[PDB]
Amino acid sequence: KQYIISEELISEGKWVKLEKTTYMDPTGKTRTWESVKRTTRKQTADGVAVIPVLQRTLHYECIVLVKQFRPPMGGYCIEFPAGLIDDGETPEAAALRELEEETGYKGDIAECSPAVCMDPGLSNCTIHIVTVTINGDDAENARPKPKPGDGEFVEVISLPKNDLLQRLDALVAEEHLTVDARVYSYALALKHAN
Amino acid sequence: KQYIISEELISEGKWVKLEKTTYMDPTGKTRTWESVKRTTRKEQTADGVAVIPVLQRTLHYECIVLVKQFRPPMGGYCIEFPAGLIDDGETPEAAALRELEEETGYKGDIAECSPAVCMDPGLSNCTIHIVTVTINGDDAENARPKPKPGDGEFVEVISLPKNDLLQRLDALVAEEHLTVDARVYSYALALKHA
Ligand SMILES: CC(C)c1ncc(Cl)c(C(N)=O)n1
Ligand SMILES: CC(C)c1ncc(Cl)c(C(N)=O)n1
Ligand SMILES: [Cl-]
Ligand SMILES: [Mg+2]
Ligand SMILES: [Mg+2]
Ligand SMILES: [Mg+2]
Ligand SMILES: [Mg+2]
Repeated sequence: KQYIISEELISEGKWVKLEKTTYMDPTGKTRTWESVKRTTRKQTADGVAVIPVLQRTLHYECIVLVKQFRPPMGGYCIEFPAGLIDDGETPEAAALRELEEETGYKGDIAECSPAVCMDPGLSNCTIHIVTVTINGDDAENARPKPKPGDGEFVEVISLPKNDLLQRLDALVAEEHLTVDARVYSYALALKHAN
Repeated sequence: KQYIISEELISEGKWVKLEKTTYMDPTGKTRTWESVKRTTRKEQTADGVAVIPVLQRTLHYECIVLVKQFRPPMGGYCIEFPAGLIDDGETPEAAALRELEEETGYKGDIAECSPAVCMDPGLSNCTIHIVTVTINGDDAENARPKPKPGDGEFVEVISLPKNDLLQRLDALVAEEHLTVDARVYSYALALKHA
C-alpha cells in the first residue's frame, strides 16, 4: 500500500549521504522524508555486529564488548564488536574478522540473523547480528591480540552475562559512557527472560 | 585522550543534518568524521524513546507488543518496538506511555527506564531511552485497543509471545518482505540465550 516514488540526492559525502525520499502514503497522498544512507553498501547489509559469548570453565560466561570514541556522539560508547562487511565477504566471515581485529578473540559462529535495521526512521543501515562463542580455555585466546585498522582505538570490556544489565548501568553511572541500544536491549531481555 | 575539536555544518534539512566532525585521535593527531544529527533535539536527555511493552493477561503467555510501519529510508515495512521522539519538556516515561498508546491503543504502566543509549554511534548522535512498560491486558481500557496515529502515521500492531519471540519474528520474515529492527532482534536473541 505504501512505496517509494523517487529519491533526490541532497548532499553526498565520502561515507554518508542525505536524501529526500518521495513516497505514497496509504491514503494516496504523496509525501517526503529526509533519509540518510551510507555510500559504501554493495552486500546483504552494511555491517555485522557480533554477540561474543566468552566461555571459560569455572567462570561466569561473559559478553565481550568494546569501548571506543565515537565522533558523532562526541564521547566514548560501549558496543558489540562490529564493522562493515567487505565486498565479497560473507557476514559470518566479516564477524570473525571484526571480532579478532577489535578484541583479539578467535571465535566460532553459533547463529547469524537476517539483515536487521539500525534506525529505520533515520537511515537504511542494516546489519547481521552474529552470535559467536569464544573458547576462552583454548591457547589461541589466552593472550588475545587486538589488531585494529588505521584510526581504530578500541578497549575491550568483558562483562558477566548473568548480571549484564546491572553492570552496564554501573558503567554509565560512574564512567559517563553511552551504552549502545542493541547491547542494552540484549541485557534487558536477559533480565526479562522467564 | 579523545575529544571533539569542532563541528561544521555540511548540509541541514528540516529534520536531519550532515556535519564534518573534527576530533583529536588518541595518538595526538587531528582527524575528521562525517556525522549525522537530527535537527529536533533540544534539552531532552535523548532524541526519542523506544518502548518494550509486555502485555500481561491471566491464563495467557506474556506477549511483546510490536509495530509494523512503512519506513521511507528503508523502502519497506519494518517491525519495531513502539517508538517516537520526546516532545520538548516531556519526560522519557511520559513520551513512552504516550507513544505506546498512540501507536497501539494500549495503556501501559511504567516498569523501568534506561539511561540514554545510542542508536548507531558510528553514523549518528541519535539516542533514546528504552522504557519497559507492562500492559494489564485484563483491564477494560486495554480490551479492544485502537491506535490513534498522528498525521502521516500508519501503524499495524503485532503481539508475539515472549517465550517464542525469535521463532515468531523468523516466521514473519520468511513469509513476507520486511525487516526486523536490530533492537527487537537483539532482545529476541537474549530471550533465547537466557
Ligand atoms: C518523525 C520525525 C523524525 C520526522 N517527521 C516528519 C518527517 Cl517528514 C521526517 C523526515 N525525516 O523527513 N522526520
Ligand atoms: C567505517 C566507515 C563507515 C568510516 N570510515 C572512516 C570515516 Cl572518516 C567515516 C566517516 N563516517 O566519516 N566512516
Ligand atoms: Cl548463546
Ligand atoms: Mg568497529
Ligand atoms: Mg573493526
Ligand atoms: Mg513511532
Ligand atoms: Mg508515533
